[PDB]
Amino acid sequence: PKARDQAVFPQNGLVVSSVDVQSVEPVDQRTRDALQRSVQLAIEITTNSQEAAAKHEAQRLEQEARGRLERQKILDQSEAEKARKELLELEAMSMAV
Amino acid sequence: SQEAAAKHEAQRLEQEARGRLERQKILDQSEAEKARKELLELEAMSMAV
Amino acid sequence: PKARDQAVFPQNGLVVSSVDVQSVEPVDQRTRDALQRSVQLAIEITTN
Repeated sequence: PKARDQAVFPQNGLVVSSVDVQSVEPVDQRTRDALQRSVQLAIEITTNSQEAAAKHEAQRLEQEARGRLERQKILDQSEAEKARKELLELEAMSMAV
Repeated sequence: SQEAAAKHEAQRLEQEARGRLERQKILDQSEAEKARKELLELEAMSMAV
Repeated sequence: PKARDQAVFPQNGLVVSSVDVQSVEPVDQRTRDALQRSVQLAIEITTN
């Protein structure tokens, strides 16, 4: 015998019931306002997604972790310079020959 | 969560613990430099030959 | 027996129901305004 906000159901050997409470003038409007605002943020992130960023920034954050190392990437260069150095002395070694 | 962050920040906190070591990551580099040094003296050793 | 914002459907052995709430003077206009604004940003990114 459900009746508006009165959900009852006395089963053959079990009793089911449920009743809830909602809305209050000041908070009702504030609740609705909240709901409509979340849509805004959604559109906002959607716009940024339409532009580009996304994967690019993902890679940024990932690499910044490596950045905290001590500019990780510069290390990659130091060894590269080493390789360049190898060639320099080689140009001299071949010139020595 | 929709933007990104998440895993990225998780890794941050985890690594910061290692950071408190004394910039853990720099140590990883010092040894790497050692390896680079090994090559330098090798370029000199091979040049010595 | 649907009746405006009163969707009910007592199946042979199941009860279906649904009712919703929408619009409030200040926020209704603000909602509509939001909807029309998203189109602007769309045109903006389109121009670029």
